[PDB]
Amino acid sequence: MKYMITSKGDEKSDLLRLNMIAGFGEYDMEYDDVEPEIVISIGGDGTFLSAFHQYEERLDEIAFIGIHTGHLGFYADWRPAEADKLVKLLAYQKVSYPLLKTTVKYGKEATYLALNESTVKSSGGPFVVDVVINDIHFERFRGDGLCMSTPSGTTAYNKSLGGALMHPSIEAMQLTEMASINNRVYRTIGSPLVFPKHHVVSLQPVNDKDFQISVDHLSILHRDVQEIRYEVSAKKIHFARFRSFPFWRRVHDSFIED
Amino acid sequence: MKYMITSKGDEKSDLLRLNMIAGFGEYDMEYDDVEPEIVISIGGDGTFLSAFHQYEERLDEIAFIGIHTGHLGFYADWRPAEADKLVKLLAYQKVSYPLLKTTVKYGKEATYLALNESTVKSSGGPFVVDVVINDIHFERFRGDGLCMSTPSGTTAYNKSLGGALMHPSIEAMQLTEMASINNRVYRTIGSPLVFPKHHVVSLQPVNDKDFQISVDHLSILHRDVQEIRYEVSAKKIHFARFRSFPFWRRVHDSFIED
Amino acid sequence: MKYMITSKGDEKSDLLRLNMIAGFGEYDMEYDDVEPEIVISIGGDGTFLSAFHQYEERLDEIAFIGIHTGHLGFYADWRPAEADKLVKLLAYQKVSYPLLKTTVKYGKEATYLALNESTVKSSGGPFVVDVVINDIHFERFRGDGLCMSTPSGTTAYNKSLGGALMHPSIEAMQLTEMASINNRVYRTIGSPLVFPKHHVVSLQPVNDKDFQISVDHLSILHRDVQEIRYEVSAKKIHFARFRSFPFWRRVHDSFIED
Amino acid sequence: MKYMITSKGDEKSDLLRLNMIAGFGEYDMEYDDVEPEIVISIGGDGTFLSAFHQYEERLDEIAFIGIHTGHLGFYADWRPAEADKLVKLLAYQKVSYPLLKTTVKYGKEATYLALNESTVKSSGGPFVVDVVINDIHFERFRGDGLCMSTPSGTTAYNKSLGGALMHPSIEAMQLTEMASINNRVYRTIGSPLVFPKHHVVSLQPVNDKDFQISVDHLSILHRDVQEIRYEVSAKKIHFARFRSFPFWRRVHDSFIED
Ligand SMILES: C#CCOC[C@H]1O[C@@H](n2cnc3c(N)ncnc32)[C@H](O)[C@@H]1O
Ligand SMILES: C#CCOC[C@H]1O[C@@H](n2cnc3c(N)ncnc32)[C@H](O)[C@@H]1O
Ligand SMILES: C#CCOC[C@H]1O[C@@H](n2cnc3c(N)ncnc32)[C@H](O)[C@@H]1O
Ligand SMILES: C#CCOC[C@H]1O[C@@H](n2cnc3c(N)ncnc32)[C@H](O)[C@@H]1O
Ligand SMILES: C#CCOC[C@H]1O[C@@H](n2cnc3c(N)ncnc32)[C@H](O)[C@@H]1O
Ligand SMILES: C#CCOC[C@H]1O[C@@H](n2cnc3c(N)ncnc32)[C@H](O)[C@@H]1O
Ligand SMILES: C#CCOC[C@H]1O[C@@H](n2cnc3c(N)ncnc32)[C@H](O)[C@@H]1O
Ligand SMILES: C#CCOC[C@H]1O[C@@H](n2cnc3c(N)ncnc32)[C@H](O)[C@@H]1O
Repeated sequence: MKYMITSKGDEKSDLLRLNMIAGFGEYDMEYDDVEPEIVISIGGDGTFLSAFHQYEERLDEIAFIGIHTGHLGFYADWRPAEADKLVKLLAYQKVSYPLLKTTVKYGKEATYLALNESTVKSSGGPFVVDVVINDIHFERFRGDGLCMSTPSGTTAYNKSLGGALMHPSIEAMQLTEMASINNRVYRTIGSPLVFPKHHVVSLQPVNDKDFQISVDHLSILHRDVQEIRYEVSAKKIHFARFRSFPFWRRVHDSFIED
Repeated sequence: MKYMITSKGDEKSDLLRLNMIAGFGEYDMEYDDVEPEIVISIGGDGTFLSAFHQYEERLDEIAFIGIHTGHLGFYADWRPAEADKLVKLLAYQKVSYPLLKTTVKYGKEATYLALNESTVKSSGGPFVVDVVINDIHFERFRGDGLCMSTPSGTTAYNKSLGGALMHPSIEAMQLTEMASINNRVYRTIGSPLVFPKHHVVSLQPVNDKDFQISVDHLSILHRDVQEIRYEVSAKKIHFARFRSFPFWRRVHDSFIED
Repeated sequence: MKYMITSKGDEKSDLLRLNMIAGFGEYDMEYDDVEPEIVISIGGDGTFLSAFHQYEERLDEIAFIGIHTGHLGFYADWRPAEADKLVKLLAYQKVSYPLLKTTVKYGKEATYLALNESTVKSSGGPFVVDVVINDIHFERFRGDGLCMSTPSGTTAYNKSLGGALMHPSIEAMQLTEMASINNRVYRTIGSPLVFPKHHVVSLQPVNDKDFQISVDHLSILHRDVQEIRYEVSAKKIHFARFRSFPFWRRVHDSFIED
Repeated sequence: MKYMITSKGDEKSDLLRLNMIAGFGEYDMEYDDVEPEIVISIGGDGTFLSAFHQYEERLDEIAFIGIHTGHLGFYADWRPAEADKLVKLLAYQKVSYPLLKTTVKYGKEATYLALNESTVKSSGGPFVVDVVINDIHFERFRGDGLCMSTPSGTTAYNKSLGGALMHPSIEAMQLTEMASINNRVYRTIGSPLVFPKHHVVSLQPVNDKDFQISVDHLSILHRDVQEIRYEVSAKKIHFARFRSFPFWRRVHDSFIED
């Protein structure tokens, strides 16, 4: 089976990568980083996020596995000490999580896939956008910005913004406010909003049309924007699971105690 | 078709009820408040909640309609001025929202259905419970209490507790904290948690076993509790809709401006 | 010097109390629990709160010291192992913290002093009060209740309600909301409010006049209430300090890590 | 008496300015925008903030007045229709509000005065700083940034970040978090913190030393920062008041209803 390994690039992770490669060498396994069917990420969640984006064009052909040699490592299912057990075991059931499609339109159009979230802020200056849900104008948002999160993303930036944590079996996206202004004149919903598949949330500029748009902690300035459009993707990320590690246990281990 | 009308019981609502009855009298419609197939509620959300509980044993045989003569009236789809249009029109498509099943166990067992939410607080004294998700211990909660909300309930008590607003097509329940203690010694997740169908959240007492349990703003003291169990119900509430009034528009009208 | 010791009443605390008494026996110190000048509390913050209320009529004659044999123990300045050092040292500078005066009026009048906070909730049923600041109507509050905190109280219930932590050298009181309803019809400030000395906050009933009123975790049902009035007290609690233990370090130790 | 008028620069504000000048022409009043003793700002809060910074070197010689022709206008005490009454009346008691001193140090040093707040964010990349209160390390902050607010600033950016509203007679500054990360590994206080005069809060970089620093909505990139230091200023802003318009009424009018 074709596979590749990414590494955080520190000494621990590179050696672990070389060892697993040596170990895969004792089985019918081909190292191919062009068309892998298995992608192993060794490092933190940042490393895992990079792996996902490195291969976001072949998501339906790939199953991902994360090994943690980072700090928090929330998409990690394995400690390094378990690495040889993993090479053997891999020589399994697939689990799918929902993703977020962002469409950015100008005056052509670009689309992006997120595993955690997509956010919008201004290119400096006040941020003001009209929020339109399924063609119906919902609110005019004034403030720092907005965050649209996938279910697995809900434990990340979304969480820090007061969003709910959402089991990844729920096909949804969640919109949270960053520092909205609310007074006599200006009004937002305040609460996070959870949208199902097939709902489209569109942000439309009011004055300024330059925005800093992020997808999974890669941030780009987009100029001359006419619309930013959010929807649950039809595409999913697939994980190879070799044992039960339930989402809520993963949440417990990362936030309550481990 | 068999139908009945509940009323908030003020002058406006009683007269409106009598008028619709007179109007139904001109069609093939039988007033039956034992086995209605249509239940019309005239009043606020409190009136609607009472109607739902009056008939919670025949939910699959009934389609509800709310007319607002109350204050906020969030489950209302009609203004009173539109009442004659409604009797005629009713002489339609059905829409279903998810419900919450609460199981309370002692040392037998009682179950309750909620349209908005179920909450737990102590019978006076400190509230401390162990929160167990799918048999796995998740956290020990210290504080004022906990709230488990349906999707349509998310705009109610849940909202005031910092919960996310959740489109009612999502089959889920949402758990929010009321004033949790968080220090060096005590730790909760903080964030709201959204659970899918088939997940079971169980609250288990630590010391005290007396709790004040609410279902939709009816509150009862339960003694000698061993467990409180939450799960998305298999049962649904059915609304008769005669026109499009999308959930997010309903949210916009109630919170942003109407 | 006249002194007394209260104890949490577990074995650890009673023995520690007996030992300090024996130790004070070797100095010019008289045990007097009617007119102590020093009040030593051995236990948690609950024990300390009880000590304060036991002697709230002689606050200007007393200096308090807390020893922690409890759990969190936030008003504690000493670990038990340091107890003999304390008896000797005590054989010192005084530090004063602000207090909250609550006035409850009927149809006579009762006043209460709080070290942590005073809260108001309804006697069951919806809670609705008009909030009047310095005779000017500020808001109509709908929700679970309200909390008025002293500076030292800000790390307690206030904190769980989203209040700010306030250095106790600031002569102020802080009002926080418990689960306020906010929609098209109903509106509260949302934010905590910090009031200086000489500002009076008055809660006035709208319909129901029965309230559950708490002062430092002692809760009483008050009937036929016309007004609840809050103001920074002219009275202060005095601590004996034998070493520097700054408030922010105390906050750090209790919430960040110790 | 020497005076000057700033204007938002729209037609309404310029004409109003010219009219007041004409009106001052009928009294013993000299227009001097180098050494005014009275500074009238005609526009919104942005206009008022600019006026304050235009003259921040002569704050003890000046009394400010705001006229609102803007949108919200929170530092405004007058509607335009009242302008002639103001010129006459001005032909009064002074009110002082506290200010925030920010010190930025490199490897020399710059100081800034704020009327609303000072914030710190990173120059792109993760923001991580050590927060040191009075030389004692309090927390390591990971997240979007931090906001230090004056009392009058508490109704502004601070409010949107969950800060408490603070009566401006309280000599204090308030620190609020922007989107802090909190998990198994990383921990912040969460709550806003209110500091008295003479307390020093120092932010110290961990890795990156480039920060975007704002003072009252003027934002500058500072490079090679060793420390950012916050303290209640010894300087105050003075308002000329011609009538009672209490802070809490000002809050009520701006947030609850006017
Ligand atoms: C800014 C910054 C870095 O902080 C990001 C933190 O969130 C973590 N993280 C990334 N993705 C997720 C995620 N999906 N859930 C929870 N935590 C996450 C990441 O490991 C790191 O601890
Ligand atoms: C680095 C790293 C891990 O991935 C970056 C993740 O950091 C998360 N993040 C970024 N900024 C913040 C933030 N301020 N608080 C919490 N999480 C954050 C966000 O989810 C992003 O995908
Ligand atoms: C306590 C109390 C009364 O306040 C309840 C408020 O919430 C409203 N309410 C009830 N159910 C819902 C609901 N499901 N969504 C939004 N608002 C709701 C009710 O109409 C009233 O305005
Ligand atoms: C009366 C009425 C309408 O229904 C009562 C609803 O009030 C809501 N509720 C009760 N207490 C609060 C509260 N404190 N804040 C907001 N909503 C509340 C809750 O959802 C309950 O079902
Ligand atoms: C309900 C309940 C018991 O929880 C109260 C918690 O708050 C603690 N506590 C009491 N007073 C304060 C206080 N003033 N500051 C911080 N924590 C406090 C008390 O020790 C306990 O940990
Ligand atoms: C027991 C004990 C210590 O003192 C009780 C303190 O508990 C605090 N408290 C009560 N309920 C809560 C609560 N739900 N969350 C946090 N603190 C709370 C409150 O400050 C009260 O004075
Ligand atoms: C970003 C941006 C513009 O929004 C700033 C909003 O806050 C208002 N504002 C400025 N200063 C204050 C202030 N000190 N208090 C309340 N509101 C304020 C300003 O008028 C405007 O409505
Ligand atoms: C423009 C203008 C009025 O002054 C700018 C003020 O906007 C406030 N501000 C900036 N960003 C936000 C924001 N996101 N939310 C609320 N207030 C904000 C902040 O207090 C700043 O001083």
